Amino acid sequence: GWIRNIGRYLSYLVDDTFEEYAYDVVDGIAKARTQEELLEGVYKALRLAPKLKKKAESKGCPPPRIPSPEDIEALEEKVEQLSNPKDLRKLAVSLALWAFASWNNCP
Amino acid sequence: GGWIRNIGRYLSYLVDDTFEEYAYDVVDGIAKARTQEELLEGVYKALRLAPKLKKKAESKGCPPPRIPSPEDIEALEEKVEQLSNPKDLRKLAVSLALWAFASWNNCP
Amino acid sequence: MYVRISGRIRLNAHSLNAQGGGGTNYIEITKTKVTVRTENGWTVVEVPAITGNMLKHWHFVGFVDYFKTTPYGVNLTERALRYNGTRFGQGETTATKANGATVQLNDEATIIKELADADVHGFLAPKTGRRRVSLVKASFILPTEDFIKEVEGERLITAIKHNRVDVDEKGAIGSSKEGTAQMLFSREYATGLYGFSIVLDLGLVGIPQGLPVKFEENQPRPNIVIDPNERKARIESALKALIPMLSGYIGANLARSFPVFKVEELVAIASEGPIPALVHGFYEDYIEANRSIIKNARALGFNIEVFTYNVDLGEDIEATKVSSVEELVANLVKMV
Amino acid sequence: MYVRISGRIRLNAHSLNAQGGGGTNYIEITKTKVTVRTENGWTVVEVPAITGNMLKHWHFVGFVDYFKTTPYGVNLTERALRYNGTRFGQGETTATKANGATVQLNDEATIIKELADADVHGFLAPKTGRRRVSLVKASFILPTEDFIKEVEGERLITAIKHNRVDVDEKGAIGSSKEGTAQMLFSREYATGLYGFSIVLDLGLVGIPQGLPVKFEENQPRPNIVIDPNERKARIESALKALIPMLSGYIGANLARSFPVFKVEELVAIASEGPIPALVHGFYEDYIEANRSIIKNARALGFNIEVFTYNVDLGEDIEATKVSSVEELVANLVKM
Amino acid sequence: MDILLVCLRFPFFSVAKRSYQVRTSFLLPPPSALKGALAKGLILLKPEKYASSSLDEAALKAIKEIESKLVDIKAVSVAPLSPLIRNAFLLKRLRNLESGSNAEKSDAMRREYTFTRELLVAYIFKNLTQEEKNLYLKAAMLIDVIGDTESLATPVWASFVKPEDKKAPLAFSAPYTEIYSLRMYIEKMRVSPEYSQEEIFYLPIEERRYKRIVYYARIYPPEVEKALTVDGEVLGIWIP
Repeated sequence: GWIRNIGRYLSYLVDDTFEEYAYDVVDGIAKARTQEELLEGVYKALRLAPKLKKKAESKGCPPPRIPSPEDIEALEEKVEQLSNPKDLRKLAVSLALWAFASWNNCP
Repeated sequence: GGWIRNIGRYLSYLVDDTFEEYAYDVVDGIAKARTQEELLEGVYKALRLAPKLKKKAESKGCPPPRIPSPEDIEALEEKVEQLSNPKDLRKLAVSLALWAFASWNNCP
Repeated sequence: MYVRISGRIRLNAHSLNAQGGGGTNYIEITKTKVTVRTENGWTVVEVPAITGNMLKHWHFVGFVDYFKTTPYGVNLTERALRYNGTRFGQGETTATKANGATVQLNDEATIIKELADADVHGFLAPKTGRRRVSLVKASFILPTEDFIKEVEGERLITAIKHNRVDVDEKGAIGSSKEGTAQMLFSREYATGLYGFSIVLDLGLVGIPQGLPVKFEENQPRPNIVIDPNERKARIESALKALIPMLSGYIGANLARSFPVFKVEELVAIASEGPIPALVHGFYEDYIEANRSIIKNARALGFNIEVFTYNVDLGEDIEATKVSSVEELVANLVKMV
Repeated sequence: MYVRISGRIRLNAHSLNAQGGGGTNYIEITKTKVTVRTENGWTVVEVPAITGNMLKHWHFVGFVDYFKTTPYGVNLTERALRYNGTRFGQGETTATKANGATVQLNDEATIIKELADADVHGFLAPKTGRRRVSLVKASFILPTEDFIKEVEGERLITAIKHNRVDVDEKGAIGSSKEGTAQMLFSREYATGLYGFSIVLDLGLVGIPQGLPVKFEENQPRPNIVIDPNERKARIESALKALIPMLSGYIGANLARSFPVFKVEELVAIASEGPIPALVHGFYEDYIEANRSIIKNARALGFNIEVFTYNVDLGEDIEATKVSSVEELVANLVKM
Repeated sequence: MDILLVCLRFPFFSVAKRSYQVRTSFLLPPPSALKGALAKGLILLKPEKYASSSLDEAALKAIKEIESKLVDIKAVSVAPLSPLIRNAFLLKRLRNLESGSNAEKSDAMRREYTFTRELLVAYIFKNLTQEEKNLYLKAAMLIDVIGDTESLATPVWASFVKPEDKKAPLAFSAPYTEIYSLRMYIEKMRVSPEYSQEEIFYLPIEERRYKRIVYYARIYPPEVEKALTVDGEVLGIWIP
């Protein structure tokens, strides 16, 4: 449900094979209480796409797959109705949990 | 509202590859829209680059970019006029700022 | 003399009391949970904080600094001169003075008579079993509740990464196989409005815990084991340790960060007797609670003296309009 | 006289009453299991709770500290001045006062006449019995069930790590082979809105346990073996000992933690005769329980004075507004 | 026959069994503690004739008088209407009653506390006089503590409501005599307080594997000829 594709991209900011070690964005998306800071944190996570692309290309392993624009609008289309923070926390921590999986990228 | 995606598609052209126009500052300024004034200013700076992308896309064998229609501009003006609360303004700005980075298939 | 201080401090761009080690990349700042309203039921949020151990250690540093210059500065542990807080660790029976003289950890009276740091800050001697509760107590430096409610969580945290330029003598930046250490490491820097509360129990200085009184004349005369001048000097040393405290010397990474301090407001009370603890500055309604506590304590028969900076308090009770921290400590030492 | 207090207090960043960790490098805060509804389900949660022994000891500390100021404060045990209080045992039949006077444990009357801690907080004399129960009792300190229901998830328990750096004679340091003291331990810090409840039966101070009344002249007058003046002094000291409890002076790790304390709400009832405790503050509906219990007690013919802080408790009941715990103590010391 | 019915709301209680070091808390309060709880109310409320020179003697006199007016020594029982659980605490309960160790010896001591929100305990009284019945109504309340001092128990309500002969499954505890005559729990609870005797009782709490801790439940033994009602819900109580 459009979580694996964004989850692996989020993991791309944590894997040891990519020596940039951006844990602040993962902490920010994980510790989200309402809509605005969650969207801001996911925007900061998604902003590092050129860095990851030009670092993977210079290394040799296949480039990371940025989330496709078809599942981008799903994020707001689902989170607009999440007024209650209790239900928001579910996905706010699920994304961070997916960001810490193995996700073998560069062989 | 349907115009957020329309303006995000245009904003994608300022960051995407095969265009050599790496305007990260304007996208970040739109994303960091504290007030409505500077949000509109950043949108204006992003729109000023329309002729450059429009000509370079056909100069490198790519479909012309989808510059937002005047209806989208009217909707944006209405939203800016009726939103005087930074609480909604921040998420409004982030909504169209997030679309800049994606796996858009601009050039087939 | 017993004194309590509580207030707020503005503080931005501070990497104080981090978690990770120096050699580990991405040094992380400490986090702590707090409970707030958010216009509904109770909710817990995780915010950067400074532990009370850090504050207590920097109070110890300031006290040692201000007690060295006194004529009784010889009466100090050799570890104190090194700012070493390990007071009588596990597996030792004797300690070394500042001048090199040895002291035996058999009784508390001689320990507190000859060693000043172990008297103000307490000590533990597991090998012998001796004890002394610290006279100074400190709380956490938590961001104030109304500030947290007012910012809706922009994380108050910036992870700034930077590197050293360790290079070979020939001018080549080698890899890990060469021996160079050109690597990037990240430090987390916090910001916001914080609250602090430290209590001092300087009325028991120079008095052994076991035998507070001796009853020489069938009356409770305190068991002052040291000279009154030494006890007094220890008192103003502990009181003057607050001057480097509320100036920017209660944090780590001072060489590269040096936190940007400005005390916003505070209240201090002292009555040379038993005193209720003030309300921590973390709460948004601590001014009214402190005003009520002061008023009821004074009406009950306590000789509370109150100095306030940048708070209106009650405007009807006798409170001194102090202008800064060092003026406050000057007023405190004028009432010894 | 006979007083009962129950309420809710906010305290965070505290490690009061931990497991000590005398053999392990990790110090665990206290925990207990609690059952609560989960919208048609009896779920169980592990939440920190301060034991009543801690509160009893800290109230004793406050009482012995406030009893020294009074001129009648000589009548105390030598243990009391050191915040001791083991209070004899199978091998001791002699009490040493603050001035060092031998006191026999033959009867409770002399024990309560010559000692003040033994009078209020009880004692035990295995040689001849003479058991005296504590006049002040305290309950545990649990977060309210409303808080537990509303948080559901979340840990509110932080394991914060502290080091003990020990620089050597020049600048060196060692881990475990140089004999120095350089370790890295951890402490558990809790938060939440807790509930407290204490019962003080101060009406029996100075009266021997075995002889509540003398009944010699055909009147059941109280058997006060001591002078009324220092009996009143003991009452005042015990009532003032409440002040250095609801301020942050309860628990452990006071030097490094000093919990961020703020009393939220409370209800207290005071009377000259035997009265029942109202309800613990852990329950969500404890305010209505207090209202019902005070109405029922007043219906049976009881003279109760009720003080409320940050709670309405209805309008029919003549309750006294309380600005702070010290206002309550000042109103109480009127008797 | 006016039967006393009182409800106690307490956080914890720590009345235990005979064991060294560990003091295993009783699953349900023993009858001796329950009867002493209101014997204290007797001695405090009207000490004109029930108070003597010795606290032990006065307590024993109150116990004898209160047991003279019960139908049986095994009369009082509790009703686990809320679920029950058991936790343990390592406290500094210094041991200095055993030979040696003087008075300055303190060691770790583990005490077990039982947690349940509320309980309903009923005392069986037989044709008590009205003039003393008012005092006994007053003594039903102010049941301050049960066993260990830190077991603060506040009686929310107390009343005298007749069973009026209904048929309901058993909810209040009962001795292990009628239960055998018609998920088994058997205990010994020392029917009478020991002063300077032991009977067998059934326990109507069963295990449920719902969470990590096993906690306690209801057994609802078979029908009993007598029953008692609270706020419209009927429960089973047995009397010889």
